[PDB]
Amino acid sequence: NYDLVPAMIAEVNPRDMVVMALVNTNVDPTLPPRWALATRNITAIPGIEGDTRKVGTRIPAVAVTGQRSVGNQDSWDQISPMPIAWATPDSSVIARAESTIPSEQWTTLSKNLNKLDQVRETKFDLLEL
Amino acid sequence: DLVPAMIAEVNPRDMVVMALVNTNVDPTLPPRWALATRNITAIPGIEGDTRKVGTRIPAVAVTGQRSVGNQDSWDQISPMPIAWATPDSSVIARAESTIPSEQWTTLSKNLNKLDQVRETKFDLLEL
Amino acid sequence: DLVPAMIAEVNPRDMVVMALVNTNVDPTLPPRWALATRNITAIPGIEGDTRKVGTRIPAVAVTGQRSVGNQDSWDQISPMPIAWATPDSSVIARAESTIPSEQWTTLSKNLNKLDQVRETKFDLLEL
Amino acid sequence: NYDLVPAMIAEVNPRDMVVMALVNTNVDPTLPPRWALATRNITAIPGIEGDTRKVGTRIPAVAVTGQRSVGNQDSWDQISPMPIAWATPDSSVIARAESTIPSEQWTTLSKNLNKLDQVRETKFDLLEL
Repeated sequence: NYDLVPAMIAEVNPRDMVVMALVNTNVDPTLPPRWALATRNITAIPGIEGDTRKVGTRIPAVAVTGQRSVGNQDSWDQISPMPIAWATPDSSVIARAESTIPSEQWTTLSKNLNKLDQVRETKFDLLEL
Repeated sequence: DLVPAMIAEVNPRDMVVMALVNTNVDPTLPPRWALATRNITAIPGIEGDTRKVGTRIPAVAVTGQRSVGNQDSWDQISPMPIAWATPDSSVIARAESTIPSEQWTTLSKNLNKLDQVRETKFDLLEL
Repeated sequence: DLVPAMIAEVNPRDMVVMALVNTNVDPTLPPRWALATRNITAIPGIEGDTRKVGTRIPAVAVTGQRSVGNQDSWDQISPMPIAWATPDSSVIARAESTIPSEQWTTLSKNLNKLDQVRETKFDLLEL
Repeated sequence: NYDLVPAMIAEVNPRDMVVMALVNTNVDPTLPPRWALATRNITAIPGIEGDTRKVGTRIPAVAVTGQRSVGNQDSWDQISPMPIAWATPDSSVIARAESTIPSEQWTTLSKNLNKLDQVRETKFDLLEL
C-alpha cells in the first residue's frame, strides 16, 4: 500500500538538496513495473548532514501520493517520494529498509542520477525510463 | 471553478491560452459550453520544450459581466492559470486529472477555432 | 479525508502528532470523534520555531483495520501530514482553512490527553 | 478585485530569485490596511534578465490568491503575489503599474527587503508588519 522505493541525493545546494527516486508509474502494482525517475527538492532529512549530505547518498523512501494521468488511466503522471527517515528515528529500521530494496533497483537509480536535468525538464518532475 | 486551458498560439514575446468554459450562471443546468482566450506572457513551469501549442494548462474561470436575455449567462470569462497561484507539481497534476477527459478532448478539438474566438466582443465564443 | 492534526509532544529526535478523526465507516452518520496519535521525526516546514507543542498540521486520515460490532468503525486510523506530499504554502494554508474551526478547537482542548491515547491498543481513543 | 501590489527582488540565486511583496492581509479592502510581507520563489520574469536581475529591482505585482486564517476570519494567512509581467508583454502598462503604486508602499517595501529571513521563518512566507 505504501511500498519502499529507492531514493538518492542527486544534487546538493546551500539551502536544500534534490533527491531522485525510482518509481513505478502503473496504478496496478501487480503488473510488470513501468519505471520512472521522480525528483523532489528537500530541505532537511534527519541523519543527512555534513559528510552524508552528498550526491549519491542512499535514502530509503516511499511513494506517498500520486496523481493520475489524464489521457491514460492506469498510470500516475506525478508521484511524490518521501524519505522514510521523516517517519522513524530508528537507524536500524532505515538500515533495514535500504537492504530490503532490491540491489538492482538501487543500481538502476545510481545509473540514472546523471539524468537529473532531463527529469527536471519534464512538467511534473517525472521521467519514464 | 476549475476548467481546462491549453496553449493555442506561441509568439516571440507572448502566447495565447484557450479554455473550455460554461457560460451559464446556474451551474445546475446542462453546461453552455464556450471557448475563452487570453493573451499572456508566461506561466511558471511553461519553459522552452513545454511552451508549445497543445500544452495542457489547468485554470480557473474568472467571471466578469453577467446579463439576462434568453439565458442568464456570463458575457465575459477569463481563464487564469492555476500555476500563477502555485506551480506545485502535485497541485497542477491533480487539477489536470480532476478535469474530465471529455473536456480536455473537446478543447483540443476546438483549438483551431482561435481566430473565430478573437473575432468576438469578449474573446468568448459559445459552442 | 482531511483532518486536523497538531504537534502534541516534542523530543530531541522525534515528535508526536495528534489528529481529530471520525471512526465511523459511514461518513453520513454524525461523527464518532476520536483522537489518533503518530510518532514521527520530521515534517517539511516544521523547523525550530514552529516545531513546538500546539503547531497546526493539516493531515489525511489513513484508515486501517475495520470491524463491525455495536458500530461499524475503523479500529486503526493514522494521520499523515499533508506536507509529506507537498509543503506548498497555498496547499497547507488552504487545508488548514478547509478544516472547521470547531475541530481545531476540539483538538487543541484535547491535546493534553496524549498519554491516555498512547495507552490504547492502536493509539486511537474515541471521545 | 485583483489590485496592484509592489514587489521587489529580495534575493538572486543561480536557478531562481525570491521576490517580496507588500500585501494587505484584511479580507475587507475598505478597512485601514493590515500590511504584511509575502515572499515567493520565482524562476523567470520577462524583462528581468542580467543587469535587471538584481536585488532591489522593482516588480509590479498583484495578489492573485489567498487563504483564510483559521482562528480569525477577516484575515488572509497566506497570499500569492504574481508579477504583472506574466500577464502582459507591454512595457508601458508595466511601467504605468509601477508609477500607479504609491511611492510610500514602494518605500515601505524597500525598507523591509532586509527582513527576508524573518519572512521565510514564518510558516506561509507571510510576515505581518
